Parts: sequence; structure tokens; C-alpha cells
Amino acid sequence: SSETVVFVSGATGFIAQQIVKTLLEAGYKTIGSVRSEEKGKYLKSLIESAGLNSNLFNYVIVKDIAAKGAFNEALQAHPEVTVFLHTASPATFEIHDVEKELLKPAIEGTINALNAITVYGKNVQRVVITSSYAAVAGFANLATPGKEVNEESWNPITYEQALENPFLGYIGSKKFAEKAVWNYIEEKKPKWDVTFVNPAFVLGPQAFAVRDKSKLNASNEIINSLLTANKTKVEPQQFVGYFIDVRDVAKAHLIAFEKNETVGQRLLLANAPFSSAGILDIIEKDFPELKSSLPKLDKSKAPKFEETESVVNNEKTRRILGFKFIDLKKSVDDTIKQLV
Ligand SMILES: NC(=O)C1=CN([C@@H]2O[C@H](COP(=O)(O)OP(=O)(O)OC[C@H]3O[C@@H](n4cnc5c(N)ncnc54)[C@H](OP(=O)(O)O)[C@@H]3O)[C@@H](O)[C@H]2O)C=CC1
Repeated sequence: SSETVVFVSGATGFIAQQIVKTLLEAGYKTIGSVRSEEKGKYLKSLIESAGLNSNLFNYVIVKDIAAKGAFNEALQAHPEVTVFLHTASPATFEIHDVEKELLKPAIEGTINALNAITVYGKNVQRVVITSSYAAVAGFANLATPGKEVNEESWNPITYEQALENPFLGYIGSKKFAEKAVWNYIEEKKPKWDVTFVNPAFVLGPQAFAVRDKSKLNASNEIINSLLTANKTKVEPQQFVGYFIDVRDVAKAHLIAFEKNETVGQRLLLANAPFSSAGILDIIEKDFPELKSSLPKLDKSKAPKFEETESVVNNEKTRRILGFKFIDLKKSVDDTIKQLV
């Protein structure tokens, strides 16, 4: 343990802050990449206010993961890094050019991190890539409803199909960033081992603080848009799929470098099906002070699970992780409790 030093790219993001929190709670020396000095100081202050050992956390400034050589200076300054958690990637549909704002920042950010690790991360033994269930199952025209998917399945979406719209663009960004790692391992044959963490829709509370209660990270807006509709008058879009709580995703990233069976594995981080209506049901029962303000969901606008969703078999992932997942009710409750 004392010899382990974990680097986390994009440390201010939703999942990454929970990873950083989980690492510090476990006592790991942690180095977080951030886009600015003020973002680094902000995260250090959150860590200190939470009562954690902030001497365990340092930050490096990496303004743009997409820039060639992005992580070079950081790893040069930190030759003690033995684990690299590459989590940073655009996770938003608030973009206009898929290719410029999703594909290449994801793909080249990832290729640049790997080149930086191989050249300046001489002590890195384990690399963990935050991928996505998006790389595992097909979507929209490529949906395979009722077909089993598991840790070995791939989304067949082509590069050109990813260009169609921002949702498919994000999906393709994850599939092709992941393919880029596998191809890098084949071509460069690095000495480090790789593990992938592939989460479905990630729900749950922020690690330390809600910056702006009006708008959370993109996946948690599935919850928050039900809360803010009363004020914004914006009809909430309804979703169906699989969910996972952010704290299980964060724990999975530690398992990913702590265990030997995870080498070369894609950990499929999916708990159970969800729908927007089912989340609304949890909210109205668990927070009666909110039923006054919750929207009336048009059942005709609701995606039906059986029409689109593959059937996840992640028994292997579940065995390797070895802990019980947080269920949807707790995940939603804990998210709301930070907003109410
Ligand atoms: N949330 C989900 O449901 C899922 C998320 N994922 C993956 O998890 C990871 C984090 O997602 P999440 O935490 O949800 O989303 P967030 O938007 O909360 O975090 C995104 C992070 O990426 C950083 N980032 C984006 N572009 C750049 C760039 N060009 N240079 C440097 N930093 C950059 C942001 O930096 P800053 O903080 O400075 O903006 C932020 O830290 C992503 O790889 C995402 O694809 C995978 C499956 C599902």
C-alpha cells in the first residue's frame, strides 16, 4: 500500500471526485490532473473540509488532455506514480461538432495519456481506463433488444455512424477511445497492464459538494430534471437503461488496480434496469415534501425497456468486484438529499 501512488486524470469531474474521495478514504497517495490552478485549489479545499488527509492529495495542471504530450510534464514531476486512472473525457451532449468536440478529444486524449505513461511513467504498473457500457451494447438502429451482452461484447457502431448526432457521438467516442487502447497495447506492447471500467448510467451524490443545484453532471440530470421542471417549465425527457451508483463505480476503479484477475478485463458496471418514471416513483414516495412539484410524465413519451435494451450478464464482473451494489432507491435518495 505505502508504495502505491495513484494518478487520476480529470480529477474535478463527477466520477473522478468520487474516485479521489474513495482513494483518500483508503489512504492512497493520489495525484489529480486538473485544468487550472483554481480547480486544483478548489478540490484541495473540498478534501480538507471533508476531514480527509489532504496531504495525500496533490494536483497537476493539464489544461487539455487532447494536446499532444499533455501528461508529459506531470509524469516527469511524479516518477513515483504506479497506477494511472484515465477518467477524463467529454461526457456531455452540450456540443455542436461531434468529431472535433467528442471523438478526437476522447481518442487523442487517450492515446496521449498512453504515450505519456509509456515514455515518462516508468513505474506505472497498472492503467485503468474509464470506458462505458456504451462500448459494450448497441444503441438505436444497432440495439439488440433481448440479446445477452457481457464483458466481451462490443457495440458495432462505426466511426461514421457516431457522427450522426451528439448521443451517438458520445457512444462512439467511448467505443473508439477503448479500441485505441487495445490497439496501443498491440502496437507498443507496453510493460504496464490495463483494466477497463465500463459503467452504464451513473447516478448518485456528488463526492463533496453540489456546485450548482440547478444543473448537475449529465447522467444525474436524469434525476435532477424531474426536480427542476416545476421551475423551468421544461418537460423532462424520459430514459430507460441500466444504472450504477457512482460510489460502486469509484470502488470498482480501486478493485481494477488492486486485484490481479482484473488485468485485461472490462468490468461491466451495471446494477439494474431503471426508467425515468421509476425514479419519479422513488422521489415522490421518499420525499413527500416534493410531490407538489414533480411533473406528470406523459406515458406515451416513455421508452420501453424491452423495445431497445440488451440483457446484461455481468456475473463475472460481480464476482471479481466482490461487493454488493447500491440499489436504485438509495442512489436516488442520496442524490436528492444533496438537492433538497
Ligand atoms: N456519468 C456516466 O453516466 C458515465 C460516465 N462515463 C465516463 O466517466 C468519465 C467522467 O464522466 P463524468 O464524471 O460523468 O462527467 P463529468 O463531466 O462530471 O467529468 C468530466 C471530466 O472530464 C474533464 N475534461 C473533459 N474534456 C477535457 C479536456 N479536453 N482536457 C481536460 N479535462 C477534460 C472535465 O474537466 P473540468 O472538471 O475541468 O471540466 C471533468 O473533470 C468520462 O470518461 C465519461 O465518459 C462512462 C460511463 C457512463
